Amino acid sequence: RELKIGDRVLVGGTKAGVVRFLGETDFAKGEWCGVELDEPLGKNDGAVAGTRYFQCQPKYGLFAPVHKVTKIGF
Amino acid sequence: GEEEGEEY
Repeated sequence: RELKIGDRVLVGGTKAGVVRFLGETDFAKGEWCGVELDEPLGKNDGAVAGTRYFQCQPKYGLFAPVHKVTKIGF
Repeated sequence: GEEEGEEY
C-alpha cells in the first residue's frame, strides 16, 4: 500500500500535506516524496537545487521519504 | 522517536 499523488499524508510524521510527486532527489540519495503542507511549515516552495518536482504554495513544499510519509485518512 | 531530519 504505497502512496499516491493527491492523497492526504504526513511528511515526517509531524507535518501534514498532500502527495504531489514521488521519486529521487538531485541533492539526496535514495527515494523521496513530495507533499504539499496544509500550512507554511515547509522548507521549499516545491523545488530542490533549482529543480521543481511539483507546484505548491510558498513554504508549503516538503520533501520526505515514502516510508516517512503516511496517510492521515484513517 | 520515529527519527527526524529526513525531510527538506
